[PDB]
Amino acid sequence: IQGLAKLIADVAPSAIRENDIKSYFGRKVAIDASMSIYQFLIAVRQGGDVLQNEEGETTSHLMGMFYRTIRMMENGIKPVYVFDGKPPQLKSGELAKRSERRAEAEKQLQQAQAAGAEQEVEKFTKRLVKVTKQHNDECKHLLSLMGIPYLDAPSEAEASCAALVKAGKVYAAATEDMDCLTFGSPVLMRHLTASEAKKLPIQEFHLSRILQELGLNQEQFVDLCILLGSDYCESIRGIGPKRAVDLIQKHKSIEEIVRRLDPNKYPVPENWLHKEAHQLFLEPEVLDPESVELKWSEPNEEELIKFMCGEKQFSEERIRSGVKRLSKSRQGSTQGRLDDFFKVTGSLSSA
Amino acid sequence: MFEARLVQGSILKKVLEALKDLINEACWDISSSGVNLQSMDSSHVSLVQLTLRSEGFDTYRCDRNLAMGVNLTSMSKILKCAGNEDIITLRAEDNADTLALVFEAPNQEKVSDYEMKLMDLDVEQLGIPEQEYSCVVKMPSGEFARICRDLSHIGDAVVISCAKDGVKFSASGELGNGNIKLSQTSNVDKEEEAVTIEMNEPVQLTFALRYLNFFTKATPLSSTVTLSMSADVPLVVEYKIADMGHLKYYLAPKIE
Amino acid sequence: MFEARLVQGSILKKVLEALKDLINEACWDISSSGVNLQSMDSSHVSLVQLTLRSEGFDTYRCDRNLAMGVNLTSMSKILKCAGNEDIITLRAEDNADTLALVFEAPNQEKVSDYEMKLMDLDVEQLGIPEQEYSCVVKMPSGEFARICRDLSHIGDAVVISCAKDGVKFSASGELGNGNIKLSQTSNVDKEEEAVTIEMNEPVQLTFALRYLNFFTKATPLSSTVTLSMSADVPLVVEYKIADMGHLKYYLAPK
Amino acid sequence: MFEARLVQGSILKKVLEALKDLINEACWDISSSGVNLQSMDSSHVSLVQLTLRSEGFDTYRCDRNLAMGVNLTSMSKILKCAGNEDIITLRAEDNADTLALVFEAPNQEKVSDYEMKLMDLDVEQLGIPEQEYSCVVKMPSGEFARICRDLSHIGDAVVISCAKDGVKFSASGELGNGNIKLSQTSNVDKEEEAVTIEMNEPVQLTFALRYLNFFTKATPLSSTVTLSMSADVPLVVEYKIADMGHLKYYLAPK
DNA sequence: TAAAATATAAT
DNA sequence: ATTATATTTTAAAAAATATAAATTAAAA
DNA sequence: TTTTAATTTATATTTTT
Repeated sequence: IQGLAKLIADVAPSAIRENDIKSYFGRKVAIDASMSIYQFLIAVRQGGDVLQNEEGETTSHLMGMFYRTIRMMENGIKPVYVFDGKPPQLKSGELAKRSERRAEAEKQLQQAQAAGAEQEVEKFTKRLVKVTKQHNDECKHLLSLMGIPYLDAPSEAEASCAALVKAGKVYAAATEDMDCLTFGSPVLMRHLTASEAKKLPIQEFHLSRILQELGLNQEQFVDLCILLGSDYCESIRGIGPKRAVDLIQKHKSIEEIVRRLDPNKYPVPENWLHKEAHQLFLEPEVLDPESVELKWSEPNEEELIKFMCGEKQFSEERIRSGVKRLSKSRQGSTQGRLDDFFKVTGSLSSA
Repeated sequence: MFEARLVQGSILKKVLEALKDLINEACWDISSSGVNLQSMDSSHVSLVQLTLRSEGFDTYRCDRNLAMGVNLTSMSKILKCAGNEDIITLRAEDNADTLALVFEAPNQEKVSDYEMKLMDLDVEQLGIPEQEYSCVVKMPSGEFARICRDLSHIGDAVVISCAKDGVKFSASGELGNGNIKLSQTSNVDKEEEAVTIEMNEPVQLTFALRYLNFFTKATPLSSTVTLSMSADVPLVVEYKIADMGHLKYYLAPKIE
Repeated sequence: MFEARLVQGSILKKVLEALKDLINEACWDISSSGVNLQSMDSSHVSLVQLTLRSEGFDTYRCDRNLAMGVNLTSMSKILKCAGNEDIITLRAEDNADTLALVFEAPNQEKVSDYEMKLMDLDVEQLGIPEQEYSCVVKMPSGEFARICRDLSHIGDAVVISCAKDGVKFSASGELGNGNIKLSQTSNVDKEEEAVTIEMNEPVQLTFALRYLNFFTKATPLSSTVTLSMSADVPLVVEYKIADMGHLKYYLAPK
Repeated sequence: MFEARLVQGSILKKVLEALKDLINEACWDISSSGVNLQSMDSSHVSLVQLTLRSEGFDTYRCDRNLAMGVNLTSMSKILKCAGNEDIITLRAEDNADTLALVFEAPNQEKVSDYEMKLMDLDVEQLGIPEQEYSCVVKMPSGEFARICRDLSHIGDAVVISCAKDGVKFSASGELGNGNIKLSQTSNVDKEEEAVTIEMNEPVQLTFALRYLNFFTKATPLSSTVTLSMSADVPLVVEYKIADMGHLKYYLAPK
């Protein structure tokens, strides 16, 4: 969703909590896998190299989410890596549009390696990235040997993360985009990293506090994300985020705003798909949350040395110390939560 | 509408040295019956119940109920300006955007006015029942701070076991396991060394210990720590001020 | 040959702890009148004028007007070797380009002989015109140290408003607005409990606090500090060094 | 089966903050005579020989000559839990690899029982023979600690030269050079502020000063440092710990 | 997927 | 006549490592 | 109260291949 985080930071800053990584210690958090795979296949470049092994198989994402998942058990957060499956059809053009953007980057690659300027070669090696069933199957195999539960979504996995939060299984979704707040997840994580403790603090977004402090429900929040720029369908040209809140806070639904808004001032797009996008954001084709059970198992040692370091030709002391840290951090007492014991009998605002 | 002249800077200085790092912003609830703070940790595991009664403040008036939301790092850095014997006057007027901390020197020579800015804050309050506690140990406060500082080197958790032979703080980690055992000293029951164990049921609870280290920065406030705990209820670390109110610290146990 | 004995060597220890963070390299001017230092700091904001007269030295003997290019971090590290009761003897030969500091013990059992290399550096002596300052306050240096130390927690600007009734130190920042007021104390001009004010007209200036904390670092020299200010002149922070010399700090108002 | 209880265990505390920084992991060779640590540096330059005899252990009971390898960072972090006046009882098992430590308060209600993970490593025996040393000095501990700490600001090496008049520590570097001379005192006291020298032949020796800074962490143990040296042998820094044992620190001269 | 910069535009 | 807004365009990590820095508890 | 002396801690390098 284009600019929802800046909108919530400008309008209702009390719905964003700037929490630390180490403060949780035992919170079940679903993770969008593919965004983390893109982060670990963009940032882990040294430069012109891919950080792959000697045989050429790309393995930077495996070690990146290996160390990230290890530091999430070290900080206590138990992850659920939800993987992306078949996308919805309304995204199917737009992702294709995203792919031809990569094709344009492909075009700009013949001004990258032909001239010889290595900085543009790195800057478009970071932009020719694409997740693959090989990458997803390698990462699912890795999380099989960690014992971290992985879920292959039958739809867009942001909606499946919001379904796992909405079922009460996991507390929050670790997707950095603002799609999950529109999809229906109450609590959203952002910048859930490992080493950047204070450079990128954890931005916890509460959808209940958003809908309380904006006077909205889920229907007009979905409509709000349609007007201010949605990934699924096109938005109206004349309405940015400030006009989106100023015209959702005075008229509730999207039928009333598509009737009384004139085409001379703010013209609607000629192919309106706001009802189909509202149906795909309200009632997506998510997985059954109670059909799957989230169990965290102990990591298999020698299988993780055989897969993680055998054909990837990494070290052994570093990975073995990481698995030892995961086994030390997992085997322990889960920290209780104070909301379970004392009921919230009221709230106090500074007046 | 709110004026509160209190003759010693040590109480508010030690309160904000206690609360400068466990919690990072909080919303003080001020009525005519006293100044309360039921603040909730960002880690969602600790609660602070601070109460400074109106009879404790030696010149207290408050026209209406008023809640102010301050950043306690800023309030601690501004109460760090006051000395250990200064007279602190809290003032908050109509449309309270600033809170005035006035530090009067006891020699009547230096007056220090500080207009700390506030912010709009919404902190939820939790429900505390007046409940009977299974094991209540009264300890010297420096002793309990010493025990938490000792066991923090061992591991990240403490196992407090209460029984008729005494209390036992255990800690297991990479170094090993340490068991600090304390007997109820019935023969020596003075002001400082006053380990008294009220005993209803033998309990054994695992708490975190970084939050106990955050709790034991309240140790210059009083010389007595009242650790009150039931078999599954979060424990209370009460720093009973002989002048005014209490500083109760509620911490949830770790469940296997 | 420069020779300068000082029984109270903790005085020189406090001087080189005062001028450590301000001045990296200094040009000491040594004359028969005594020790002088007119040096401007590394960020080129505050001027420093140290003056140790020859009466306070128990044995002072110099011949020429020597210029000493001394790294003050090096002299601070070498003067950290002396104790609080050690006797410090500064010596410098004419042909040798080194400064030798000899620390005699108070019971005369630990003779220390340090030698420090002297670098070549530009003469920063530009002088200063003296002024008859309007607001001159003679107030305890512990209280000034406390005032600058706790107003540095708010911002980097102290507005001093000086008048006949009292002196106000204000500091507005991103987390509060401090206002410290000091009135005149009628306590027969004690060493640590006297805020005595002399006045021409009520005045108001604004100063930085990084350099005011750097001047706060000089507070073990004197129990009472004199702050002098007038209309758009540098502030004088003067520490009377045990009736031997004075260390004056000049701060350009912001 | 092994017991070693001593009423004041601040001795054992100050041993662990004496030698927690030189050695990462060392083998306590525990026999019926007592504890004889004999190991070397983590960089394998300086040797440490700790001897705690069983006379000052107030109840000592050992049956087998064990050799247990303690992590000294872990042992020092465990002994940071004890206060300066806790009765420390070391307990051990012939089967279990746990070193138990019981701290008892002077007000006997706070009983602390810390176990320790061990290690079965075997360092090689570098048994230095004892010879008739030529030069030996006996200084205050704070004096030698001050000398090492204030010559470490100058350079990495010190030249110790002892003669009939006294001892001289000479450091050099890009800060400059420094000579510290200590004469033999005329018997002011037995242990407090007294330097006594015994002499056979004049020799000057060059030592590293970082290892001497690590050696001077044993200065709160005893009030007397007994430096012992001769021509082309390691310096022996000896701490006679309360007439109970000795901590010997061997440094190979450069 | 995200944010900023800056020319452009209308309330 | 700033306010918005949609254009262009950048950006995505985490290990240890050594090293400089700001507390904090220890030690006067 | 005031300094030291450690004691983490927030920067900032470098390969992690």
